Amino acid sequence: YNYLFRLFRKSNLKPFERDISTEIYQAGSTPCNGVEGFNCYFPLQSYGF
Amino acid sequence: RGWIFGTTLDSKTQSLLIVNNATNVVIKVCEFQFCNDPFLGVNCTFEYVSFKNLREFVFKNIDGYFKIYSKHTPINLVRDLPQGFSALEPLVDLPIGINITRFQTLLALH
Ligand SMILES: *[C@@H]1O[C@H](CO)[C@@H](O)[C@H](O)[C@H]1NC(C)=O
Ligand SMILES: *[C@@H]1O[C@H](CO)[C@@H](O)[C@H](O)[C@H]1NC(C)=O
Repeated sequence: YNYLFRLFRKSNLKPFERDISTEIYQAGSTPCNGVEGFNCYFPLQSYGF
Repeated sequence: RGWIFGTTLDSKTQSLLIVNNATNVVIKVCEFQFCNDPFLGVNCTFEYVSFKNLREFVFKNIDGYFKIYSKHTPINLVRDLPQGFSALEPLVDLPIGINITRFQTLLALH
């Protein structure tokens, strides 16, 4: 689990753009206020190789 | 003496700092605790080191490269920008990778 990828973002990267921000993604009708919750998720995932 | 570029300018996400100190130019991309309101006296991922004076600069940010052009000239009518033509020539082409949307300049103060 020492390797990760980003599953969620506001928009696609431009070519050679890079992003290490950890803002919670709002997936739907309820805003997140800086924490995970109902319709609210941390943007990174791990492969578990 | 220099400029700051980024989105937030708060080190929760990345920003580009450029500073001149008369002996050198110093350039950084970082997320350390910088100034609350930037000035000078009279968590990193890139780093580099090198009114009669009209100094002119151009900045642009394309496909992860940040590009700088400049020119220096005297101006005998010092009061405002001169009416004649002159061309700026390239300085540097930096692989900094930031989504820049906002910027600020840096001043020496008492
Ligand atoms: C260190 O960098 C990370 C982003 O890579 C940022 O979350 C954190 O706020 C930075 N530290 C400080 C003191 O801002
Ligand atoms: C300018 O910055 C460089 C890098 O930190 C340093 O070596 C140099 O001594 C500085 N010049 C002055 C006048 O402080």
